[PDB]
Amino acid sequence: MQIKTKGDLVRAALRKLGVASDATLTDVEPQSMQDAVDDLEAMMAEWYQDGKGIITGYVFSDDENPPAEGDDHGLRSSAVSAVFHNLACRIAPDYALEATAKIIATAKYGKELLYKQTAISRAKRAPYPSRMPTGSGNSFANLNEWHYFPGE
Amino acid sequence: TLQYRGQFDVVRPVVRKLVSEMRQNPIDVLYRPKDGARPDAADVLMGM
Repeated sequence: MQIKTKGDLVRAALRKLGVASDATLTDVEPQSMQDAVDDLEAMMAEWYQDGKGIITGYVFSDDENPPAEGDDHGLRSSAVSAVFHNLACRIAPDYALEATAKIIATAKYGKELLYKQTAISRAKRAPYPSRMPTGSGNSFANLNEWHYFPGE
Repeated sequence: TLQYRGQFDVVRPVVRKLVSEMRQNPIDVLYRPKDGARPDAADVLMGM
């Protein structure tokens, strides 16, 4: 993937918004970088609710490193499109713009596809209740009676 | 992995009934003299 940093994500989001791209001859203003990076960090923190939300592998920049811009985002190749579409949708109101219908639809589709695999993983069935027997079919060889082994 | 395996018997009562029926009617050997032989030719063998 050519998109490898938060700066590239922000540039792609602005190009979707039609704010700062070569197709419009516009260059990115330096102060449109930091605000969009802060918006992206806030969005990713909101999604990754301390590990109980959407899992993406996004790397959260720390205080010690001075420049937040230019750090690797760490997202997998299948999350970049969703992340930058959502970023464009979120930062559109900054310029009093409105993300178009295609951008909004792509953002929704990307977020759903982002959480699809984690939803499959978390669709787990609870163990047997505390008042079941195992039946004579299971207990005829070892007198187990009241224990389901937590195999899988 | 372990799943519930019950045993809801429906054949054992029939087996018990048949066993009881066959137990209520004992069968044993009975030695009988042949045709033209002595009338009590089987008393000793029966006693043994």
